[PDB]
Amino acid sequence: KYKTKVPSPVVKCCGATQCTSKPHPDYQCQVFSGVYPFMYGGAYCFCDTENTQMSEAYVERSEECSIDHAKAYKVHTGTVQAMVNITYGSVSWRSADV
Amino acid sequence: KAGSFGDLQSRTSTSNDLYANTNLKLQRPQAGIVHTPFTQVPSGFERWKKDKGAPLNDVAPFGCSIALEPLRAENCAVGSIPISIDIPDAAFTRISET
Amino acid sequence: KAGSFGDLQSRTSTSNDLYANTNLKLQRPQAGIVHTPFTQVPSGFERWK
Amino acid sequence: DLDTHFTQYKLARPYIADCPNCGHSRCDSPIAIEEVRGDAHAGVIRIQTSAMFGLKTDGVDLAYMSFMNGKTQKSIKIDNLHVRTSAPCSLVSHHGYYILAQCPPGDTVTVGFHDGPNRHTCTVAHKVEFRPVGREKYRHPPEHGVELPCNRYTHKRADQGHYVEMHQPGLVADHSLLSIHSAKVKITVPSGAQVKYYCKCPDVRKGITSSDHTTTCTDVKQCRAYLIDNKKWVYNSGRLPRGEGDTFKGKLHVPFVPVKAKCIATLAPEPLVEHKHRTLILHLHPDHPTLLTTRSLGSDANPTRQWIERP
Amino acid sequence: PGDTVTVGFHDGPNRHTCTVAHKVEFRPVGREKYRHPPEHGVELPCNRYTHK
Amino acid sequence: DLDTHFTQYKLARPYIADCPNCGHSRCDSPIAIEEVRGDAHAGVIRIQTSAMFGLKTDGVDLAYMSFMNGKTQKSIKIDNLHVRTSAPCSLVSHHGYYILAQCP
Ligand SMILES: *[C@@H]1O[C@H](CO)[C@@H](O)[C@H](O)[C@H]1NC(C)=O
Repeated sequence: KYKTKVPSPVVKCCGATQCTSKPHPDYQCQVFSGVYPFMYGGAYCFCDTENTQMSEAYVERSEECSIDHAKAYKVHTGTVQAMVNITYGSVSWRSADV
Repeated sequence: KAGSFGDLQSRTSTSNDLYANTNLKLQRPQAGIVHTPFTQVPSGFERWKKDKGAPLNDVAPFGCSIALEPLRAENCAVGSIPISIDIPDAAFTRISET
Repeated sequence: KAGSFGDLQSRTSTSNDLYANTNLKLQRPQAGIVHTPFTQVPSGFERWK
Repeated sequence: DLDTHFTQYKLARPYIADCPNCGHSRCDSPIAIEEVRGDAHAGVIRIQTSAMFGLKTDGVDLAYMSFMNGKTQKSIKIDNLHVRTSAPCSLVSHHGYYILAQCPPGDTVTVGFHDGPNRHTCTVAHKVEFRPVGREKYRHPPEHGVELPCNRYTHKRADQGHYVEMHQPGLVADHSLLSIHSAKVKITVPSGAQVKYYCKCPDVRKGITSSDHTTTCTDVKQCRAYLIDNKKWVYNSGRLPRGEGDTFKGKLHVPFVPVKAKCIATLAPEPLVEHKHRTLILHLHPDHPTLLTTRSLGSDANPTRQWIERP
Repeated sequence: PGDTVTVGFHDGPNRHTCTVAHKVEFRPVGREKYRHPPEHGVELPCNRYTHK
Repeated sequence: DLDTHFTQYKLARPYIADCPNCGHSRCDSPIAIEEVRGDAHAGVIRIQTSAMFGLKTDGVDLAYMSFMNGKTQKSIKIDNLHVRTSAPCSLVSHHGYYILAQCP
């Protein structure tokens, strides 16, 4: 199962920014213009529309991937082994892997 | 493919080169809110775990028992086994002595 | 028979001679715990209802 | 030792982030939920929040928690810290930013705490499912049964190879730093911090001040003020504005990492078996949806797979 | 959602409650049957009881 | 009279026994659940526990309960004694080892 990593967005007030490509799995980046975000302390930006938020996201392996994962294998002819238990005459049972 | 078994693939569980195929798409943030919304196809590994079906452990013919360490099929009752055993010469008693 | 209407039978509601047929099996206690686990077929009277 | 697990968390602070439901409406919450991990089997979920648990101003103390109250960080004893999905959840342990809980299925995850007369909660939409182990769909861990391997989030706070990044906080907008004063906007700077300001009145002004500054504008609405305080770092949260440059400052370990464990699964009642010529008759009386599978031991397995939900 | 509606309050050591049978349903607006208001999505017109 | 209903319960004590989900992890609980009776129609159930309700060391008092604290029996006034299944249950009455409640 995958995890999506989402870094802190870049909020540019009274200006604009641009997205760049990055070497991340399923990396996404987009700049949304005309934002007027608010924080606990009030309006974050001064300009009413000349502000942009650049969002980023990419896919990661989740923490569970270390224990909960499926392994895909190519299977070829290998070997055949057996455990054989043998007794004869007055000799008691003896066994070995063959 | 996204939402299917192989949407996320890694050559090994500790590699640093990950393949991911999900429709991860960044969505516009809600008005006045600083966050990074997105949509994505639900994990195909979780989907597969729901739709796995019967494992080989439950459908193998000839009564095979499937074990993993190492991967093997045990006690498959197929065919016959030629054998050759060299019995110690001390295990034999002469006819006139019996 | 267990799980069917007549799994539990008594001649009268106050009778001291009771017949019971359920697959009541004692299970091994969990490690370190003093208790009496068991498995049993759900009542056939409640099933009949 | 216990303090050895908080060496890096002591370098991070709690923060206020957007919460989709602060009671009845969206707000900026000091207990905002960042992530809910619910991939363990027996209903265990791990919740990441913006609040810090186990630390006080004087050091490590598992009975204390810390959260932001505006620009000021507050430290209190844990009081009625709770988690709810569809019904009250039992708390297992807590660690900086993280809560480990034992929850029933639900459509939401609610986390909150009390601070004297104050109540702080955050509810997010998240499908929490109970995942039974094995061939029986039980709805609560049984008292007894068959012990099977399962995936669980451990209760240990130890560093187990999983980390998250803590970054230099971005600009924190705070309009309370501004006052009209003598009909001329003044900027108040908290001790040890710097305040960036941006004013666009007839005299357009901007800059960073380390002490109380009076600008040329006469209306607070004409100015913006941002608090710069990098003495404590924060998680690389997707709900916080990013700083400028390379803001990465360190790593924080994830406490309650997923581990392999043994879970007790239910054990169905023994079937009644009747025999007829070349026929096996099974009378199945399940307690929970129980999976029945069969196969022939010949060259054609002819497998059968069905879930038995009723007798 | 629920099958009952319970209302109550405390008066010192006393607790006064009243429960009535009433089916409460969640009504997602739109063409998707979500079970709790989303954090993000498409904003659609809906019916609400005002807080005023 | 009410005292006549506790003449035999005055001779018994509470006990500590295994509870599969005592708190958040299996432990020996002083209020372990021995039986849940849920065959009544209108959602009313009867629960048998290891704790004693309605009895104190000084006599009968329905506002008090007794439980074992290790080897020592302690009698306390009932404080938020509660039952829940999927949501809070209304308590009807309590007596000795038994709790009567209406549950969803
Ligand atoms: C071999 O056979 C004897 C008798 O049948 C038995 O006691 C012994 O355990 C067997 N050995 C193995 C490895 O199964």
